[PDB]
Amino acid sequence: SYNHLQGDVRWRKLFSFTKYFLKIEKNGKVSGTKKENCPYSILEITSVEIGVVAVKAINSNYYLAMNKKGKLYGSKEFNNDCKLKERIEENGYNTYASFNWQHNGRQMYVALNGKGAPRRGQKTRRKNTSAHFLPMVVH
Amino acid sequence: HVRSYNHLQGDVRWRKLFSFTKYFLKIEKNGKVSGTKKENCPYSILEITSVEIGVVAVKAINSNYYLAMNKKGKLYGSKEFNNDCKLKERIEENGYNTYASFNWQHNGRQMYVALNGKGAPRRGQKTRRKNTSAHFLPMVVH
Repeated sequence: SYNHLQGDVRWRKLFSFTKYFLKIEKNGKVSGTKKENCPYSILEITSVEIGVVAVKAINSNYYLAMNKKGKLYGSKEFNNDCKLKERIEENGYNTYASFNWQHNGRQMYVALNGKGAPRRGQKTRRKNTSAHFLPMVVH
Repeated sequence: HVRSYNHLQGDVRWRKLFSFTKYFLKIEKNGKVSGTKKENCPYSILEITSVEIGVVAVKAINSNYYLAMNKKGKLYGSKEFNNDCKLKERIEENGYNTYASFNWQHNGRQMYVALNGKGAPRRGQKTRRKNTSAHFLPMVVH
């Protein structure tokens, strides 16, 4: 049984240009999967202010978060790590930066590497293919 | 220092192709090429086969058709492999893919496989590298 913050809700899968769907498993670990069918990849994205979202994995009940040190992790409770900057890019895809945390005046991104692992935020750049996401409507 | 490699061309790849217009590419029972929003349509399962460096053939497995475009720029399904089935597979800066006719250009400019907003096959000649319609992500099928 899931909840959301006050805001504009939409239901999506997030598929990286590294060709993984983002999921958070029952253990709160954040990974990619090739599985088009995976229920831990169904996300509720709610906009709470302009360009600011909280992304929750419905079927595990975790928020996609990133911490000061720049690790992706799953958070049971909403907190400041769960605020993300959603930038609708260029042509056809989105990026998700830490709202709260920078590295050397550089944004830190949610990214899935080529073997489907989460990246350490310090190593990520907006131009990266790992940090690009084609949202796909769930229903 | 010993390259290690992961995306070298050769081995077949079982994929769907997902347009940025938000449809999966299929070829029906009857060789008609279209997009679906359905995540589980068996006509959207493709076999992508490297024929030469820079060139692929795309085959809808469950209808036994190749994806093709003729000289007149018409995107169609083809039961036998021929030169209209040769496609330049190309990866753009942003990281999505384009598929263009190997043989057929128009105004010197190249012609792309493309699905529009209502997921209809686009007219060869009316496509541009730029176009959201002409961008795909392949997704793995198990």
